[PDB]
Amino acid sequence: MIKGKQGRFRQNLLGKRVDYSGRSVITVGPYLRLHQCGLPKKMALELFKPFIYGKLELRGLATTIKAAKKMVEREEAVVWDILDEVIREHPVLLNRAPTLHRLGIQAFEPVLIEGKAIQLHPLVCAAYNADFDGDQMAVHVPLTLEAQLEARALMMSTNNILSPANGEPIIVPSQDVVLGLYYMTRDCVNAKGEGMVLTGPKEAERLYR
Amino acid sequence: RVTVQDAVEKIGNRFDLVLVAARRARQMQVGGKDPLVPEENDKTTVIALREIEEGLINNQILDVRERQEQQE
Amino acid sequence: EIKELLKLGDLPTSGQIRLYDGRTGEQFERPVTVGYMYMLKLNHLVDDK
Amino acid sequence: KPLVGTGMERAVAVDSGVTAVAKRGGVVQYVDASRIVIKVNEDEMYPGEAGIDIYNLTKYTRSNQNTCINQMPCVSLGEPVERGDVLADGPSTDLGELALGQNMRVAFMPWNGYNFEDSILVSERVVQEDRFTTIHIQELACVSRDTKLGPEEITADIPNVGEAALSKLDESGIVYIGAEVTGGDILVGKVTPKGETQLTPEEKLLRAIFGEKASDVKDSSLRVPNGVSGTVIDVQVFTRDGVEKDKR
Amino acid sequence: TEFLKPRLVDIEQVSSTHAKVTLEPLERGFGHTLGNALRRILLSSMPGCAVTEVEIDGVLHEYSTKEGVQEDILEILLNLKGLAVRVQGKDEVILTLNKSGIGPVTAADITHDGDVEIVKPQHVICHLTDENASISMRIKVQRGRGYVPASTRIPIGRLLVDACYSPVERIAYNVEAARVEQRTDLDKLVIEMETNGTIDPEEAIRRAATILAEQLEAFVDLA
Amino acid sequence: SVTEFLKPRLVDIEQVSSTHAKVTLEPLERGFGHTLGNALRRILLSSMPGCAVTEVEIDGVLHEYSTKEGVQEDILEILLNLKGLAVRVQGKDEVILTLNKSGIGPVTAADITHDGDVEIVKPQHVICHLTDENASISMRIKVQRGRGYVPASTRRLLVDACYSPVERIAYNVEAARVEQRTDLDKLVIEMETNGTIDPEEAIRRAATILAEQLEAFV
Ligand SMILES: [Mg+2]
Repeated sequence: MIKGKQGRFRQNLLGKRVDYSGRSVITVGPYLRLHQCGLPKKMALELFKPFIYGKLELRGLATTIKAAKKMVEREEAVVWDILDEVIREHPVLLNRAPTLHRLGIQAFEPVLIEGKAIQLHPLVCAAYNADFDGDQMAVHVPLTLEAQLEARALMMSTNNILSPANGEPIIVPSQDVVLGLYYMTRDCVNAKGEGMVLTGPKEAERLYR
Repeated sequence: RVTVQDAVEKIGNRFDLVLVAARRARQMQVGGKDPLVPEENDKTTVIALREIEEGLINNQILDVRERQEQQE
Repeated sequence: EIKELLKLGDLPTSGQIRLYDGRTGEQFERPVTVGYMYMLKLNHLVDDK
Repeated sequence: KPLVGTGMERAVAVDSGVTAVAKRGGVVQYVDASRIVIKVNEDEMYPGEAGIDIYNLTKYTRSNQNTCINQMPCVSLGEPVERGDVLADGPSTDLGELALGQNMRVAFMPWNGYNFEDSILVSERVVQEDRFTTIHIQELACVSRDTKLGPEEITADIPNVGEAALSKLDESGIVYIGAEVTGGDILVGKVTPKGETQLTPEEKLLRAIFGEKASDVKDSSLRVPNGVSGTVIDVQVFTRDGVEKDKR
Repeated sequence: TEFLKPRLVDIEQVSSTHAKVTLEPLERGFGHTLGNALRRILLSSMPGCAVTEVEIDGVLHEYSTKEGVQEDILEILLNLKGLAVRVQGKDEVILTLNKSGIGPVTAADITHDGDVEIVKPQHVICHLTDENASISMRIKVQRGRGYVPASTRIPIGRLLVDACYSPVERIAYNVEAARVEQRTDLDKLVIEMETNGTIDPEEAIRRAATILAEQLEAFVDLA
Repeated sequence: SVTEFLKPRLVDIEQVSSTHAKVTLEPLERGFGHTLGNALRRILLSSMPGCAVTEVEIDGVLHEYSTKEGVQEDILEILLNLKGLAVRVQGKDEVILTLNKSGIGPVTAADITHDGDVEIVKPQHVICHLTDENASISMRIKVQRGRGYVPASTRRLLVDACYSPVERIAYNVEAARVEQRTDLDKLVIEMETNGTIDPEEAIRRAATILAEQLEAFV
């Protein structure tokens, strides 16, 4: 009993199939802020299920718990509203497969999309190292209020601009954003609008548009 | 709330900040005692962090109030 | 040979065409490639993942 | 048909095996969605009783990775056919030529982010006209063993299930062909005889007298796995020798 | 300072399916604005009459196959989904088709009805090869917008087929110079629509104008 | 049924300060956000009736690249400052004013002559600055009425004419929610004007122009 793999010393180290888990293929997420993770509907109604039960029975939409279960499984329109309320601020933890870095368990806020693909802000695709060619990330949630405060304070994706090893940022524009910036500022010897004095930046954008 | 940098210096440690905010949030979730700042659909925990940043909530204040009501 | 084959159709020799941006209705400067890349659909389907 | 091949797609498709290649030339007497009959050319006829090929194409059946193996006929009625040609396209074949994916008019340009690392936009048209759409065919197998305390029963009678579940089943306990099942619906109505010897020796007394339960059976029906739709094609039944075949 | 209002000067039917309309007069800048707005609004927000449900007599479920018809059932549904019909008045309507005998099963032999009209009878639906083989089917049709697949909108012979409610398939707008008219800078906006014949150019352009006018009138008054 | 489309309910009119507004509309159907946003942007930026300074001349200068003694700034600097002047004029199509003055200190818009109908919306707007008492500034400024942006090259020094009162317009579309369908595009237009008119009335004018344009069809 104190030896081997079933030895109860080395038991909480082998690996535990944690609840409130998830998975999905990944998809780029422009239009997200830098602290938002687009989470699917079909997976966010099976992660925050008990939270939905709580906020549903408490609101009285279905007091008895079994009614709440049968309501969520009925896809009734009210459950979408309640789920939006519960995930209003309830950080989720997105974890890539090999978690070498300590950034590999960063945590985001959720915003609900349709379909089924855990969207992910582009800039934070570096620390994870994902490449959007089939990479799959797991979604855990913190239950206890202390764990919620941890996921919002110690791990939120907006409090880890600087990676542990090297001081300089690891939220660094990567592939298309830099090409866009490069194009947006380059000296062309002669082109339309050459030789003039417009105003501050506002009239410059007006001129370009 | 999005970042928590403002709360770091208020409770210098960044972990005692976590536990103090959790104390206040637990007080404000089922222990009644509504937040002293208005909410914007925010969860109780974010309101706790917000008030911590406002400076009107700290571990000393929570202990003082707990002792005061424990004398009752 | 590709240049000649394209030239048999009326399409430009470059292989690039000007593309308009659908959402606004302006022109993309820097003309862009457009062709027929025979794409697959590998069976890593999301709803099995 | 790929728009840019290499001249090897033809041979790969012909010799792969799933293309229903002819055997003797002649004329296509009678095409069909499930059979092609080829009148043999006179010269190639045997010494007796020629004029028959009856190429039994393969209508929809499951593959080893859930992809329909569907063979369609690619010959117009009456068209002559030469030996070793392609009478019926297989899965991913087009007049013989191998066709794995599909064309798609692409434009290499970085749009607003959505192709950031390697992502790929796709206009609704590609899904609207439905040119990428597979026909995965699953195979759920339900079995009826005989454990301790009597055999397993496949009867439609199941306790603790609403009339909705039994609405689409048949009397035997097996769903009808072409039943648009969904998540949670019972495919096969299976049950087990309520656990084992429990409680106390009074329970052994009951077993001696036999219990007093009309149900006397636990629910173990095999349902659709959660998250998959589907239209049942076929439901095969297999029987151990010495078991009388039931209604289904 | 005045803004010359536009008008639909001409609607020439170059072909049965696709056609071109001309807008005139337009002033500088307004050309591309209206052209893009009309292309964008036309390509999505239109009414159609695409088939929605099919019920073939001797077909149990979609993935089966009938007899005497080389086309599999799925190909039949594909072609029906490609079928184009012009339906007025009645919201939804049922059509019948019971062609028998060898040969094509083109839409022409679909059972006649009232205001329903098959725009393109030549479009093949399926084929018959066996003399004593008949394909009898009821085809439902409703009217809608955009795209509504089978699953979202969801007997056993009720074969659901994905909607494709849309009359237009390619909208292109060009802006060019008009006559002198004692005033230069007047833009002629030529809009060509490639439609499946169910909708005429004038009706489509006017409906697009109406929908955009309503959406923008929702902007006229603000708090 | 087909004619039905989700009409917006005007919600956000957030007017930051007095000229920078951030309007939002929702819920619109799939893609209407972009088409409305682009239409409004193009019509506002390109065609908006208004009046702006077009030509300016200095009494003692005829060359663009020169200077006036006692002036801390240079001619082009004054040209830019005048370009930033916001002025609304009565129904008179165009009119000429003068900036005759002499002294020491900044020279603002308020120093401009009223000239009856013409009223500068921002008198405190800064134009020039003199340092010597003997230095006297005298110059003529002509303002016309127009419906767009007129670069100088497209044309007695020339000032690019920004007739359109709207100074900036940026629209975004962000996915809103209605029950289940969650691809509806909440539009968000932030626009800022020179000050001759608030953003609300600017949006009203743009919408009315577009609606009148479409009127002939229906
Ligand atoms: Mg990878």
